[PDB]
Amino acid sequence: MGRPDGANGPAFLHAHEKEPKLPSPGPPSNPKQKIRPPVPAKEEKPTM
Amino acid sequence: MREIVHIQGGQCGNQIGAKFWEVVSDEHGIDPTGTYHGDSDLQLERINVYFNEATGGRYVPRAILMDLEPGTMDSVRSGPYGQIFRPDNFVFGQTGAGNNWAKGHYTEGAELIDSVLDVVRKEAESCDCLQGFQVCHSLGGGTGSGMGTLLISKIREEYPDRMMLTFSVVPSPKVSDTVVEPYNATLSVHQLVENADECMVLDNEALYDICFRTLKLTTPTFGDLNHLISAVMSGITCCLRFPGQLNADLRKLAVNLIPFPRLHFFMVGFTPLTSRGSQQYRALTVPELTQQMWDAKNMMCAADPRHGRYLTASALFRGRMSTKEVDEQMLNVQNKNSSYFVEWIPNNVKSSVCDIPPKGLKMSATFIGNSTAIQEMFKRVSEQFTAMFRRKAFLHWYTGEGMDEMEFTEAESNMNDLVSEYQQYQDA
Ligand SMILES: Nc1nc2c(ncn2[C@@H]2O[C@H](COP(=O)(O)OP(=O)(O)O)[C@@H](O)[C@H]2O)c(=O)[nH]1
Repeated sequence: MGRPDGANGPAFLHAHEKEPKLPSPGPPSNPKQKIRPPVPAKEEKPTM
Repeated sequence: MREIVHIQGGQCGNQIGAKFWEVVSDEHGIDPTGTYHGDSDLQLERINVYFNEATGGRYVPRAILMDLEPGTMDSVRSGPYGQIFRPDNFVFGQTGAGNNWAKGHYTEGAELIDSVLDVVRKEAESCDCLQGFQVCHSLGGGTGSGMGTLLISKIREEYPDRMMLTFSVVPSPKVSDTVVEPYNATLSVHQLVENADECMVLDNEALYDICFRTLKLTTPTFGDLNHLISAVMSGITCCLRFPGQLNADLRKLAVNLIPFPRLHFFMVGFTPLTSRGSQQYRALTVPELTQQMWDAKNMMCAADPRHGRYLTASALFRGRMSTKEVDEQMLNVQNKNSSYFVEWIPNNVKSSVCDIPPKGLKMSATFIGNSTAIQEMFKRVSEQFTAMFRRKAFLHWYTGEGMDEMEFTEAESNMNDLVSEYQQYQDA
């Protein structure tokens, strides 16, 4: 259902009424928790 | 009497076990139907070393086929001599082994073991006087190396008196079927040292040369190499199955061979081997055999005995022949080439003979020799292991199965003390 009559009247349009705003560069909520372990550091030398 | 029981662990073990039973079944003249259709009474005399009577005079093998990936146990069931096995003696697993020694020895092994030991005892009691077990491994994969040695480390505590062989196929230095191959080797060697009385080492490389140089074969298929392995496995028990003017049971062949309980890595060679061209130029005499077997080419393992020093040796001849000629020949070898033999062993050969040759021949022979050049093998695998193990390459696969890192060092050092026993005993 529409709007009642006489209420679709034109309104004033300011400058930059519809302009997106970058929130900020910020650390996200969840890093998603990598499951795979890192590569060893090429100096473990377990062999004896 | 002197009953054996035969294991076949892994794809290789289940593929060369096909050929082994296609050789014996022909030797005792039993059709693929199983029924016996031979000629003499010499077949039925000592058939009970390998078979069991069944109704209507049919003999089934006392073999045990264990392998993951049932995709092989349809092949043996469809091969020509496949309808002879018992359907019970087929222990498979719908899961694969992944060429991983861990899961073959830790997870997927551990549930199949008892399901195999339930089988082995069902035919460890069928024997009158059990002689001992024998296995056909392949030290590359996971079924033959994981479930293989794990089965051994169980057989050893329930039958320590008896005698178990090992026809282990080892990895190759130049040919590399897989990448992880060094790991599956060392961790398996560390099992053979303590739970194996004898262990012949075979490599596909010497199997490829003998197939190209002597046999001059154009296309060596895998079904052709196993005609060599199955030729020597049948060549051991000729004394068990047939009369002979100097018979030698399997036990007396081990004591005369391994001086100390660890140096049980042998080296084999079959004779005679000849193309279909040189069957025109060759003479069937004993000096032909003993010349070809002592050669450094019949050594089915790719180690050169001219780098080491024979501790002991052997020879199992077949065919009505002179028992002096076979003694003076082996006597000459130790005297001419007297450097490749140790000093603290005065007479380091043993010589047997059987009156019954193979089915299609008239004279044959077979060689076993416990050299010290065998340490060249264990050096090669111990360079590639310590190469990629140093950086933990491909290690997360092994440790995911509950394994740890000490399980590697132990298995590595246990190869180092072993590679020096063969060295200190080799005083040039
Ligand atoms: N003489 C011979 N060697 C084989 C044969 N098939 C595989 N091998 C070797 O077996 C090695 C791997 O072991 P395999 O039995 O194939 O897999 P597994 O069941 O996990 O042990 C490879 O190096 C193959 O070359 C065969 O039919 N005859």
